Amino acid sequence: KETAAAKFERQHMDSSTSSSSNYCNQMMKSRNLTKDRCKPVNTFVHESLADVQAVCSQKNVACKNGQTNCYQSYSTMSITDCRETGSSKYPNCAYKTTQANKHIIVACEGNPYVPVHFDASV
Repeated sequence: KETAAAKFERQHMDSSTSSSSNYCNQMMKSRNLTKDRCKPVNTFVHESLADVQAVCSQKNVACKNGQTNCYQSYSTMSITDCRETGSSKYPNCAYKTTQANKHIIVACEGNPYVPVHFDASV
């Protein structure tokens, strides 16, 4: 069985990189996000696990749903936004790769306190 922390890593972590217009389509599948349906939008953080995990001890901010356990990062991080195009229909999911440098906001919980949800990027 997969955990909240392990799922976040699976869905939003890609430290191996730091790309091409192929990225999203290739990543969204190899991460099993297009399994039972094409996920409308996702985000991959090209930073180290430690860097992302340290956000849980950074700027405490309100989550988009009202909860109080969200944290925003002091520094901007290298990320990638994947948006589902118009020429996209399951099982053939098409995503628009878009790189950027923005602060990230995540939901943290547990013992140890680690990110279990990616809330937004500002």
